[PDB]
Amino acid sequence: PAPELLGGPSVFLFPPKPKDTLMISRTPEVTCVVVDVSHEDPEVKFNWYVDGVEVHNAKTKPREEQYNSTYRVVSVLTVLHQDWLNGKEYKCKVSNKALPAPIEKTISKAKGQPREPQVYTLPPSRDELTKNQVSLTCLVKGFYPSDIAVEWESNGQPENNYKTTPPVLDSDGSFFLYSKLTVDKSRWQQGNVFSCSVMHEALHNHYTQKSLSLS
Amino acid sequence: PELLGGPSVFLFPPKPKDTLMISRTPEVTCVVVDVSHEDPEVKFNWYVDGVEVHNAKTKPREEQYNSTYRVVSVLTVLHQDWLNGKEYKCKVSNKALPAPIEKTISKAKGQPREPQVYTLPPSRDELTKNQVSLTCLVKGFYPSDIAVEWESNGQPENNYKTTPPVLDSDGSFFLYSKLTVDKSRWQQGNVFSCSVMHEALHNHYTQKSLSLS
Amino acid sequence: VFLEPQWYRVLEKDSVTLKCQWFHNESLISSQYFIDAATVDDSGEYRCQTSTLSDPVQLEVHIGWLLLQAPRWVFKEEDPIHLRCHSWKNTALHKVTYLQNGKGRKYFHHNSDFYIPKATLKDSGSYFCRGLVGSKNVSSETVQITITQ
Ligand SMILES: *[C@@H]1O[C@H](CO[C@@H]2O[C@@H](C)[C@@H](O)[C@@H](O)[C@@H]2O)[C@@H](O[C@@H]2O[C@H](CO)[C@@H](O[C@@H]3O[C@H](CO[C@H]4O[C@H](CO)[C@@H](O)[C@H](O)[C@@H]4O[C@@H]4O[C@H](CO)[C@@H](O[C@@H]5O[C@H](CO)[C@H](O)[C@H](O)[C@H]5O)[C@H](O)[C@H]4NC(C)=O)[C@@H](O)[C@H](O[C@H]4O[C@H](CO)[C@@H](O)[C@H](O)[C@@H]4O[C@@H]4O[C@H](CO)[C@@H](O)[C@H](O)[C@H]4NC(C)=O)[C@@H]3O)[C@H](O)[C@H]2NC(C)=O)[C@H](O)[C@H]1NC(C)=O
Ligand SMILES: *[C@@H]1O[C@H](CO[C@@H]2O[C@@H](C)[C@@H](O)[C@@H](O)[C@@H]2O)[C@@H](O[C@@H]2O[C@H](CO)[C@@H](O[C@@H]3O[C@H](CO[C@H]4O[C@H](CO)[C@@H](O)[C@H](O)[C@@H]4O[C@@H]4O[C@H](CO)[C@@H](O[C@@H]5O[C@H](CO)[C@H](O)[C@H](O)[C@H]5O)[C@H](O)[C@H]4NC(C)=O)[C@@H](O)[C@H](O[C@H]4O[C@H](CO)[C@@H](O)[C@H](O)[C@@H]4O[C@@H]4O[C@H](CO)[C@@H](O)[C@H](O)[C@H]4NC(C)=O)[C@@H]3O)[C@H](O)[C@H]2NC(C)=O)[C@H](O)[C@H]1NC(C)=O
Ligand SMILES: *[C@@H]1O[C@H](CO)[C@@H](O[C@@H]2O[C@H](CO)[C@@H](O[C@@H]3O[C@H](CO)[C@@H](O)[C@H](O)[C@@H]3O)[C@H](O)[C@H]2NC(C)=O)[C@H](O)[C@H]1NC(C)=O
Ligand SMILES: *[C@@H]1O[C@H](CO[C@@H]2O[C@@H](C)[C@@H](O)[C@@H](O)[C@@H]2O)[C@@H](O)[C@H](O)[C@H]1NC(C)=O
Ligand SMILES: [Cl-]
Repeated sequence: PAPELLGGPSVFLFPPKPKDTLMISRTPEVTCVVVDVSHEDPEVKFNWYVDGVEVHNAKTKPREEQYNSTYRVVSVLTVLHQDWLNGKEYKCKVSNKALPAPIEKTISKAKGQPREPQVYTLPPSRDELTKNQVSLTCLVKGFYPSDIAVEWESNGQPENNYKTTPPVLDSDGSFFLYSKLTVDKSRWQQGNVFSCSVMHEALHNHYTQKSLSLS
Repeated sequence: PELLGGPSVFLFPPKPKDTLMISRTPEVTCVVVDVSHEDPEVKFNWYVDGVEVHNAKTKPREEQYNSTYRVVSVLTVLHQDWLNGKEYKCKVSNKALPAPIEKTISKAKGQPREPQVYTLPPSRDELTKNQVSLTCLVKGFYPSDIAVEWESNGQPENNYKTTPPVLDSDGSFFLYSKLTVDKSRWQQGNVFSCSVMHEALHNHYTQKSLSLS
Repeated sequence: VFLEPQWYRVLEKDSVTLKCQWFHNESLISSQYFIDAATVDDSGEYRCQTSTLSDPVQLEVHIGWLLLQAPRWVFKEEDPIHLRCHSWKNTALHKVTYLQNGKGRKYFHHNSDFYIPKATLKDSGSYFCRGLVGSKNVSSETVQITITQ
């Protein structure tokens, strides 16, 4: 069947990926997502504003039929790295026939004093070394805002067999997280140096690296 | 379909720690909000795997700041019933509901798996700071229901935060718990313990120590 | 110069009907009035003639999901205050709350008018309503009600 949609469409507005705002080579984007668009009134008009000034460079995506018989309708705006990190507000205005007025949504970087992450690599526990795989740990703490990217490398090559916890509010209002890279024990015993890479606005060049090996 | 206005019902499970420690009483809580003054009478029927049970302790209705009533029923639960995966059903009846509202919960399904617990001292680089981070890594557990705590000289440590469970690539969960302590206490050689309570441990409990060496 | 319904504050797409005993913003009209589906431009001053020239009667058309309607905004002690939480296109509204001074005063499972039969001094303050249209949380703008003796 088809659902009733008495309130018409709803809007969700999302920030750029943290790494995208911090590396000049990459392309950071704000994404305005409209859901519960009916088949009968499926057109969505987007206006975009940066600190109240209209901009015209958004990409209009083809609408997407959802399994519940609604459309998902999306507009994506590329932003300037400096504007996002300087705290400009990005406003998405969504117009649709099923609504009494336009829905407006705003997003910016979290406000408040940036704080530099402290980064610490921790070897496997003596008790894990009986296993075939071991856990290399990266602790990242004392950072604000929560927007951060974390990756691993060895010998100039990405190491991808890792999981990172979400950011966690610490008692001083800063954030921390942990990243766990699982490696074959042979590779650790051989003396390979692994590195935990952290990207955050408050780090010099938005980048730091801490390394870890057998001793 | 969807339903119109009327009271709403929310059903909450017991705290994981309460289901594992026999000295604690685990509760299942049925909460009914948006009860009008015009039809304030709320009846709770409680079913365990199908079997109606009485012995649920219903608090009297409480006036909320928004001019609605909220009514809580609390069913005490048997530790082993929750762990064996029995369904707990809360049925709420009230004149403004055309049909009664029913809510069901149980312990997450799937094959339980024992956490491994590893404590990790502070990185040498952190020993420059006023405080330092003792880390407890807990991995390989299923389901995610767990409690983790820090202790020293038989008393809980104050200042720790634990990440939420994260899903590992093998379908088990891990987490880290960070205990922050003054560096003096670590370098003077005080002993700290990470305690872990999970259904798949012997005695639903294990602990691992950590101290300077 | 009679309004049918009496609501002088209305919402875009509301039907209004006007009765005589016309000059829309002091200006001539199409016929000698039924507003089939209001818009912001249908707002303003209204007078009538065919008899004498009438008093001014104001009509506010508003844009929104909800609009808190009353016959007037100033009431004598012991007068009845009739509030209506009017939804755009009379869209089904549920879990409706009428607030006074930021506090929930009366709650309804389904949209209903909030009738106060005997006004007191304690009934002064800013009022608005809110509720759910499907699963969207919507609210009206506030209005001030004052009570005198
Ligand atoms: C009909 O169907 C549709 C679609 O249904 C779906 O498909 C079917 C098959 C089902 O399986 C179903 O589960 C699927 O959803 C329904 O559409 C859904 O509608 C609900 C609301 O009803 C939406 O729920 C919100 O989700 C938000 C988070 O969404 C993201 O994450 C989910 C997974 O968790 C994804 O599925 C979403 O798509 C979103 O994912 C993000 O998408 C971005 C854009 O693509 C990504 O960013 C970009 O990424 C690219 C690269 O890919 C680049 O990097 C760009 O630079 C970058 O911009 C992003 O990476 C991606 N994230 C992922 C994958 O993780 C929630 O935030 C939101 O919660 C808020 O609002 C709630 C109100 O409803 C409220 O209850 C919450 O509390 C919360 O409130 C906020 O809280 C925060 C703090 O926590 C505050 O800061 C806010 O102020 C506060 N209030 C707000 C914002 O008001 C919702 O839960 C859901 O997103 C949507 N799904 C999809 C796919 O669009 C529809 O509802 C159905 N209708 C009916 C009638 O049944
Ligand atoms: C009028 O007012 C009342 C109450 O007023 C309140 O106080 C005033 C001053 C205001 O501040 C106001 O904001 C306050 O709420 C309003 O009542 C509220 O109504 C909303 C719904 O409109 C309810 O929202 C749901 O909340 C759930 C989370 O609730 C807990 O957490 C919040 C804080 O986040 C607390 O405030 C709540 O009280 C709940 O807290 C828990 O309470 C348990 C029972 O007491 C505790 O467990 C017990 O603990 C004891 C120890 O003390 C023992 O150990 C017991 O054994 C143990 O049982 C528990 O500790 C405690 N947790 C805390 C404190 O963290 C959300 O889960 C829920 O979200 C689901 O449903 C949504 C649909 O509405 C959906 O959109 C969501 O995505 C989500 O979806 C569901 O997800 C679940 C789980 O994943 C799935 O099962 C389902 O698939 C899925 N869908 C479903 C079920 O459809 C809601 O957000 C709110 O709880 C309620 N508040 C209170 C206090 O009752 C009322 O709405 C107002 N009315 C009007 C008209 O304005
Ligand atoms: C009769 O006179 C009334 C009273 O002035 C007119 O109402 C006004 O109508 C205009 C446009 O229709 C409204 O302006 C709009 O709103 C905002 C104002 O913040 C503006 O930014 C928009 O761009 C838009 O122009 C105006 O608010 C409204 N004023 C009031 C008090 O209701 C009415 O249009 C006149 N009717 C005719 C047929 O001439
Ligand atoms: C509706 O929400 C109230 C306050 O939330 C604010 O208003 C709504 C429209 C959302 O846009 C939200 O993001 C805003 O922050 C709640 O206090 C209230 O419980 C809800 N009202 C009802 C009647 O359910
Ligand atoms: Cl909970």
